[PDB]
Amino acid sequence: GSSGKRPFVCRICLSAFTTKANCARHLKVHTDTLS
Ligand SMILES: [Zn+2]
Repeated sequence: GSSGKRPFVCRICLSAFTTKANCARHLKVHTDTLS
């Protein structure tokens, strides 16, 4: 596979995302602005 699976929980918080790509864009919140 590659992605598209549930154990993609955020490294900083604990938000789980379907794809790594979602987690990547999410990451910015933990310094830029929380959203
Ligand atoms: Zn997070």
